[PDB]
Amino acid sequence: HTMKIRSTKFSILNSDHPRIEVKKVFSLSPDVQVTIPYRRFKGKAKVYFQNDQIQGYFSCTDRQIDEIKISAPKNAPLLEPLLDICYYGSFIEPGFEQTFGFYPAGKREFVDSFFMHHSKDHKAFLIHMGLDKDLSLPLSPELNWKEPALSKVCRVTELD
Repeated sequence: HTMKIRSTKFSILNSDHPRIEVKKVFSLSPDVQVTIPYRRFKGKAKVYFQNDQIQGYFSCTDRQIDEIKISAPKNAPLLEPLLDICYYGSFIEPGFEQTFGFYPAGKREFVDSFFMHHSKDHKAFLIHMGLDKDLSLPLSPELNWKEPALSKVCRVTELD
């Protein structure tokens, strides 16, 4: 049932369809290509996640996150599990349909690149969700839980 990405555990609570594999082909030249498959959702899904003392669920439609609900310690840095969620759904680029600015050799490399790149700069997550003027929302743009800021990550709230 359960899957793991790095230290984050995932359990699908419900979903329209089983997860699908996309076999993405990158062309290096007319007669040389690299195929790097990735998994994603077709239609709707609601998925539980857990990483040590952080947990919650997200809802998505295809490759768009619709909401995330979280329980975590005050001031917890949520970058790591949030990138694990992003990987699990193929929610942000680069790393799925887009390369990191050079041709990838295969999946192992492409996964390592994803976590290096987006850990150094996670702006793709902020762009995916959007930023909100509603300062009552819990997630700061640096992805720290309940940190004050002049904007907050859209559609990320505390668990009921």
